[PDB]
Amino acid sequence: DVKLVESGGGLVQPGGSRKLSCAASGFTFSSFGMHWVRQAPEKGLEWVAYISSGSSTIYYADTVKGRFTISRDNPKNTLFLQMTSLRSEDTAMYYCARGDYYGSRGAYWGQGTLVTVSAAKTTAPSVYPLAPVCGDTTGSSVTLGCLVKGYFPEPVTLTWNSGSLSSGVHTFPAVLQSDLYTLSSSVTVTSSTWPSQSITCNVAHPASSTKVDKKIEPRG
Amino acid sequence: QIQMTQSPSSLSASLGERVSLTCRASQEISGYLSWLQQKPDGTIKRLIYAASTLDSGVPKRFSGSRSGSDYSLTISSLESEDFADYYCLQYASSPYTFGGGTKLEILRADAAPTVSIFPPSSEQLTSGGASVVCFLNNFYPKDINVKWKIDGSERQNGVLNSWTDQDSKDSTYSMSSTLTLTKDEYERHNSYTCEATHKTSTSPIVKSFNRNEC
Ligand SMILES: CP(=O)(O)Oc1ccc([N+](=O)[O-])cc1
Ligand SMILES: [Zn+2]
Repeated sequence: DVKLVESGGGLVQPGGSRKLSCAASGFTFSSFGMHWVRQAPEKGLEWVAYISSGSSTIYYADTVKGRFTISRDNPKNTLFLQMTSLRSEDTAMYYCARGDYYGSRGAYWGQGTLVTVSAAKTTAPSVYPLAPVCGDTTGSSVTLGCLVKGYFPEPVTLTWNSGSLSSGVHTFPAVLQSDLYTLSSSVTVTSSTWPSQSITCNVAHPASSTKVDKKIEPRG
Repeated sequence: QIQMTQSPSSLSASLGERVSLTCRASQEISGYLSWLQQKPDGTIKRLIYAASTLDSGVPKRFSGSRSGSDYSLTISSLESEDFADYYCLQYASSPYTFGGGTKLEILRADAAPTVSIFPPSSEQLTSGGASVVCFLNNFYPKDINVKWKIDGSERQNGVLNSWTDQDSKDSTYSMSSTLTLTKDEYERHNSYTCEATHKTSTSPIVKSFNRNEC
């Protein structure tokens, strides 16, 4: 079955440039015109470029005219978007989508890749175990939490017991304060479970090669 | 640009209830309207195209229609899978414009939060900082007020809130209040209250620890 796979996201300093790839499979690439659609952190979808099957009709969003270059290598089933003069606004999730709705029948979007254009820098996070000591929640229930603060950029992977514990957990979305992110995840287990068992926060900030684990031990 | 004014911008409805999102295009598109559906996991899937042709797979309870320059998607009898974000797409003229969005949330029956206050971790303290995280779980509606109170006083400078999306199973929201302070100031006060006000009850669901010996 059809499947597009974007890939070229990263942290890019303003003014810099990045070149994304969108691999396609399950369809005669060479017959359809592709598109690139972006979506800003918490906003809508926004069309960006469109290249006809032959690469002989290209269109561009007013917002990207001139800075971006769209292209494809038909024999390698890959679409591309070369970016230039990456502003802050350029920050978003870059999905690739097959087009030519005119007759085509099927319609297929990608997963999206993320490109964050900041001046910031990378910054590994600190993981603080949130041992109850007052995590009330009912008494018959004992909630624990985990604090991941001071990282950049997104995303990070938090998990309760290397995956194992995956029920009763509420991971809250990240928030940018100053020029850093903070995220936390709560998780609930029955009184008995903790501390008879060991629940652990495993955080991994990909973009900075950071992987950590926190034994949520009682005390404070 | 051909503006696609989409509405409403969000709406809650109970299951089985019908809904009609609408897109008004500012120019003739001759029905080159399409309706996309973005699921919370990010995933995008087309539902209707050619302004009324359902895609292969899309349940026959979805139906596009057009009258004038007003295009409408009607979901009759809303089931769970329908909880998502919809976008209208007009592919008639070059600068391709999308509608604004509709965030369709599930109308659940009321549910008060489950506040649980957590004092600073000993590892953070030695870092110099001190954060008093305070989770408020499984409530509904989303509307929830949280006041932080270091000792007698209510404080603001330092709060870092972050709500969750409507949960997949219980359809309830969840929050995270995080007051940060320098170890210094934290250890120069004694009580800390995370008091939340929610439509479920009338009396502030208070949760407060306090430092001192142990
Ligand atoms: C006639 P054509 O398929 O190119 O119209 C489309 C253009 C853009 C698009 N998009 O998702 O960005 C989808 C369809
Ligand atoms: Zn269904």
